[PDB]
Amino acid sequence: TCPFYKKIPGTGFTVDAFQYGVVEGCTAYFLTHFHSDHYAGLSKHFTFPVYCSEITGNLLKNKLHVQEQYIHPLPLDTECIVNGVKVVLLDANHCPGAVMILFYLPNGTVILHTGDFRADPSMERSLLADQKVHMLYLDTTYCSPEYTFPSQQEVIRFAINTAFEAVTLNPHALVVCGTYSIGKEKVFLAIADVLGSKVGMSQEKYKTLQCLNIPEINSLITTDMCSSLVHLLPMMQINFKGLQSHLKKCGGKYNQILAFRPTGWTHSNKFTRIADVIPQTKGNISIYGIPYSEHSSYLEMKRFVQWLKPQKIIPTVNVGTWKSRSTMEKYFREWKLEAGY
Ligand code: NI
Repeated sequence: TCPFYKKIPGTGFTVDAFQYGVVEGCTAYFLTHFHSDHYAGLSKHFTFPVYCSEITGNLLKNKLHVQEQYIHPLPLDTECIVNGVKVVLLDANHCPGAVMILFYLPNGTVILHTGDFRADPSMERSLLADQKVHMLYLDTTYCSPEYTFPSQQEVIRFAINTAFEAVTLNPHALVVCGTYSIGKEKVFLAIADVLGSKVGMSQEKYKTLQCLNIPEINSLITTDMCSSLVHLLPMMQINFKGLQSHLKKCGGKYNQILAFRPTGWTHSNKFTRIADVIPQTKGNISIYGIPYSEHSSYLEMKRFVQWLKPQKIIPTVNVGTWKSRSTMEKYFREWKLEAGY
């Protein structure tokens, strides 16, 4: 049974609600992005209308084989009428194809559903600037002040400088980057660009990347591992055992691996500056954990919400415990008292 925070009142609509069977009253199923916790339940046998971005719709058709007649892609930043209700899709600054949804209810209520997002000041000049929002369905993944991390630009600068240093010292080092979903593609694309290489990967991952509308992608990626000195591997193989095994397969081309694990936040963030980050090393293998986030930090979240001044907030993440829910409600009331709405 579908929970309340996935239903849009006054409509036939749900958001990211594919794992509950046929939801009573639902005439259109929105999907904010192509991450498994959100698409859970979609397959080629789905027969209701799915509304989403063009990029999400490429992935539904090619990766999950959803039939074309049930895929309804909408352009961003454009007023669209769906089943008699005005909606707008906005870039969420999450993974490729990720959106926020603005719903203009027939009674005059305006609702914003952020999906998963990384709040940015640039959102304060989208179509959000123009009008008031009564209800906010908020990605609260890192809704606590201990959650700090650097800008994505600082993290990419660290990774580029680390990779270029290592490979210039040893032209025989291979760079490996972990992945387990879409998102965070800048990590491996920025490193391959500094090294003058294409990124090498499995056929399954190449196919996924080919759905993302990234400009000049055929110039940047390949399935020919032998021609590439930046390889992608599943995240589960980014450990000393899995990397050793991989280096065996490379036919004595390389004698060292430098590997990156983009994580979200980790508690080493509460002590260490990005500049000061060091790897774990075993012999000729080094592994860096880098804090590349596609979700708001606490401070970014707070800034966005204080600017928007919603009347009510409904969290969509960390909702399963009373301690989580009570923590989040306390921060929402602080933010409202400090800003005066
Ligand atoms: Ni996500």
